[PDB]
Amino acid sequence: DVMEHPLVELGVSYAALLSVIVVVVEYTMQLSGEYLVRLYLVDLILVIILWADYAYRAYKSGDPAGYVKKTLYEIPALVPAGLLALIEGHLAGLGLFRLVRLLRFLRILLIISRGSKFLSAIADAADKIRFYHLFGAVMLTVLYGAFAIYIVEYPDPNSSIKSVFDALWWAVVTATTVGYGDVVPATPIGKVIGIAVMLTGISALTLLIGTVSNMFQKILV
Amino acid sequence: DVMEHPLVELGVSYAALLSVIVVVVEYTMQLSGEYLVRLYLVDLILVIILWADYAYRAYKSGDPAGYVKKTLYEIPALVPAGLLALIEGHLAGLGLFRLVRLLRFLRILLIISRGSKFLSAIADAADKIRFYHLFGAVMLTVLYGAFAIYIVEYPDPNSSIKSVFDALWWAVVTATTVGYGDVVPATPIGKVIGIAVMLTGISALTLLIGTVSNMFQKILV
Amino acid sequence: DVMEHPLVELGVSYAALLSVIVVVVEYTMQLSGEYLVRLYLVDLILVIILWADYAYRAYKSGDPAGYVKKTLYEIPALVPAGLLALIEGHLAGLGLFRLVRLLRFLRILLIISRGSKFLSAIADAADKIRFYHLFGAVMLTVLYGAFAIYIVEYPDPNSSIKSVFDALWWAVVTATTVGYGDVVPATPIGKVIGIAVMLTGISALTLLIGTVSNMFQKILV
Amino acid sequence: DVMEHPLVELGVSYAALLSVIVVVVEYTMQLSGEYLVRLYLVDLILVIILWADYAYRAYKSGDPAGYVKKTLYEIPALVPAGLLALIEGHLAGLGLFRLVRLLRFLRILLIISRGSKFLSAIADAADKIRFYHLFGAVMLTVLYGAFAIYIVEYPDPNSSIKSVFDALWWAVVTATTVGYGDVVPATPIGKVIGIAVMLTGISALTLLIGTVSNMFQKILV
Repeated sequence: DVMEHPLVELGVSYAALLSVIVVVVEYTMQLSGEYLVRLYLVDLILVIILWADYAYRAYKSGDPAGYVKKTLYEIPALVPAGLLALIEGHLAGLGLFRLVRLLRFLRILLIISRGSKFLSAIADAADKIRFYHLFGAVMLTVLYGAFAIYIVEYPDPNSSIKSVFDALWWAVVTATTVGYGDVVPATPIGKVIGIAVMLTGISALTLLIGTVSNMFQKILV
Repeated sequence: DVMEHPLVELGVSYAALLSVIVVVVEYTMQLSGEYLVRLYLVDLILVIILWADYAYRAYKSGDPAGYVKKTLYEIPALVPAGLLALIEGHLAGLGLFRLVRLLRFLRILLIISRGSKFLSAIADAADKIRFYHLFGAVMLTVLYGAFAIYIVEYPDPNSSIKSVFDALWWAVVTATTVGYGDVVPATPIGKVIGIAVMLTGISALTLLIGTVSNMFQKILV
Repeated sequence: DVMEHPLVELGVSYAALLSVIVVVVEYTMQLSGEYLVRLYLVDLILVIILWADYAYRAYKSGDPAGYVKKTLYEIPALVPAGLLALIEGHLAGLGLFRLVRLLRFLRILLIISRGSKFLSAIADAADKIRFYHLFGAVMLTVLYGAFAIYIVEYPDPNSSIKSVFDALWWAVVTATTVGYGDVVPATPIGKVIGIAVMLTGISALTLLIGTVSNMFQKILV
Repeated sequence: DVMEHPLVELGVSYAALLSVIVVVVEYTMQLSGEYLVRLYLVDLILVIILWADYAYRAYKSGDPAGYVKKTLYEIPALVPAGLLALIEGHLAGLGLFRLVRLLRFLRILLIISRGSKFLSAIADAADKIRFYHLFGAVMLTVLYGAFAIYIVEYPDPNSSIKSVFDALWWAVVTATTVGYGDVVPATPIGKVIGIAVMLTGISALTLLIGTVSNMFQKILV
């Protein structure tokens, strides 16, 4: 009786995407420390989910020593930026330029690690059983991308989307292929996730068409 | 020869949704009394429909005493706010703070009552016979949501949609998935009903696709 | 070897719709006489098509005296406003108020006549043979509505669409369900024809879906 | 082992469309010489592809003397404007008005030549084997039109789209039938290619619907 429901690997893919989101977060412009470390808070939240999923990777014991070793390949993902940047500030208090460059290379390594973890999660999700389950899965991906746009922009200045729930607004707008126009990312990676959510609303529409053909052949009954 | 046509339970669902609309209406910002009591007028109009539907619930006689008793559960819905707020003003003339709080709790109870009545109407509509009847039913829901947006915004200030028929305009815009952009709720619950009308235009599109497959298999003939 | 191609009754429906357009034209605000009589020119153009179609109604001879009599019911349609308003100005030079009111009633009668002629043309088009012919017919209706929006707005002031080809632009925008937003009628009957073109682009989309199912069952081959 | 993959004739159609694009480029307003000759650079790039494709037309030898002769009909396409306009400037240094008119007629001839080459490439693409290959082909046409809008506007002033990747942005917007509204050609031939990309996103949607029916009949399995 553990986390193995379809919704489980759903949340798995979700957390992987969110780790990619944190990756995006790490490199950024010069930002306000308050919302910066707020993002850090959300990132530590996600590292908790990292703990959970990588725990489920093993059987909660160390006897899978081989996967433990492969976990070492992907434990850089589990490494938290909240701690990394703080130790960075400590070193700055010490005065270690080359060590700061070393930590930057470490940041890039963690980046690539979380990206590969994303690859893994997306593959396993692609190997899910029920394509009827897509009914939920799509909406799930949708609200996810909503949260993700929120992440990237809610602290981002001059976005005009600084309020929260409006994330859901513009999101469903997109998923519904509206384009009300008063709200849009207007930032490069914002528009990247825009590509994401656009193909997403596409897929949603497609699922709707599939449900249409379903209801057709069934109103035949 | 009574009200039992499919259009009847249609108007039933319609009135239930509109009661939810009035519920929304009750709590609001500080508003102009004129349009406020205009909303009250429309609400009394709807209470007339409440009278009609709850009359049809019984056989116009009191022998269904059990449903009469269950009507007592849902007669708070039939209670009019036009009268409630006026008796509230009377009590204010009297100076009864705690009694005003009591009437506020009464308002919340009426809220929940009308919500449950909505639940009932939506279930019974979900148990309707002809899914071909959806052809009309969708357009009906559409023009309804049009009227509802009108309700929430036509008196609402700075909406830029203060004119009437423009309700129909933005509505069909949505149902047609246009998003002309010059017109949008820009209010929280306005955007909520926006979610509503958006999934609604979605459903409309879906019905259109179903008609497409129909016309396809029939041009095969 | 006369005008009996499907494209013929196509242009028939087209001219009927355009007569309705002229009807719209007649009543209007106080307008610039130049573009006013330019509309009059286009209207006389259409009355030529009225001559053509009502000629085709008979066999170019008067032996169909009964349809000649029924043509008298619908010859008010053939009556030109270019001549009517000019005789109106003549009477104004004479000073005949009540006769001007009489001519206004005459205008209303011509209105209703052209409306019924529209009814006839639309019925006969509804009785067309090939629903494959819809492939063209839809695009035809589309470019028509384009021209019609042009009619109503190109002279209409402050529309921001005073340029010509932009009619085609906003039209295809609609038919493609774009809503670029920089261009919109912003006038009551403009938005009416907007409803028209919106359901039109809907129908276009539907035809596209039908072609989709066609190409599907044929790529099966 | 030569260029004969489906992607090959894909790039063929692509280069033909781009030659049409250069044709558009040639006649234009008075423009900044820097971006002007930048367009010239891209055009010489395309003339290299002209060399490649017309080489593949023969077997890299002159024994197909007949097609060599027909290549003479279409070698004006291979003629570069980068060289033509430069020789034009040389003649201007000489003072040869009538010869400049002659070169203008030559420009028109090259125009028509590249147009016919486009006709040829589009026909041969229409005779492609796999309509499953459309899955890629559509996206390919899409990103092409993206690049093309970029060509026509990125140097074009006051477009508000002077930045590069935003080409991809507005493109996918269109292909996804969004219309975010902050970005649009607002130029005549810009809107022409807009028609192009609009019917293109239409076709994309249609392909998506086909994939929908596919996934439907396969989830039946």
